[PDB]
Amino acid sequence: FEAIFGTFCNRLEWVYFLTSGLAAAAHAIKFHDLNKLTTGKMLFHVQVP
Amino acid sequence: RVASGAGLPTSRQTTIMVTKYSEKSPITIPFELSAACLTYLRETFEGTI
Repeated sequence: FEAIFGTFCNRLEWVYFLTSGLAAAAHAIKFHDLNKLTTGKMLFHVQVP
Repeated sequence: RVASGAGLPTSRQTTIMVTKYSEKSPITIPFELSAACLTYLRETFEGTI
């Protein structure tokens, strides 16, 4: 005679980016056309006193 | 037909029933679509412009 007592489920720890301290170092941007982008560039022009 | 003379040999028959058969001639032409075309046609993206 076999009895199956119960089925239990593991409660995983859901973690999100913006809730973490590492998110402070990151400016978070959502931009759907990223698949098109090849290389995003920023260029500065400075004059020394 | 024309009514003939005294006893000249002329045709008896009216309404000959010759039969015609159809001649077949199929025509063919291909048109093509690419995988990218189908991807951007049906699997529309809720993304940007």
